[PDB]
Amino acid sequence: TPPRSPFNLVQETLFHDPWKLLIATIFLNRTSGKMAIPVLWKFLEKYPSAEVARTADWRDVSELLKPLGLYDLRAKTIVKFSDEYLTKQWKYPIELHGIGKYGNDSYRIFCVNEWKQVHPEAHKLNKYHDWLWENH
DNA sequence: CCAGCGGCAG
DNA sequence: TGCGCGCTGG
Repeated sequence: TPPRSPFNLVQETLFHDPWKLLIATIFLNRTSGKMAIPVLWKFLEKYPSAEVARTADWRDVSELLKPLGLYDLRAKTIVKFSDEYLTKQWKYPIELHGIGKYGNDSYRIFCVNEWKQVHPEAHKLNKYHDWLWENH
């Protein structure tokens, strides 16, 4: 279980559900966290699981993502990612549609106990990881 | 009521 | 290469 930290990372609240944590990383991509977080709550209220998100009509998701931008791109990504999350045989989420380095590094630091094996590039994640190494 | 900025899949 | 908004700054 990740310890108490001076950091403001949405991953620290979402880590028990890998899917929600990964969805947050999709919301945060090329988007202001100020915008992305309140919209992520609206999304999670309507789609609280991959089970329902994979059955969603991406155009419904898109309408919700409108003020964040990349709404069609991210809506189609979310639906497809959610389907792969439950149906593909994955060990690391980098194998899944729409997930890259950011989501993968977040998963290995927060959902699994592999923070030592990770080289984060995201500014906050990198400082958080520096704090783990310092306080190990 | 300006306008630059910020990696995934195809 | 397309994707996109509003925040940010002044």
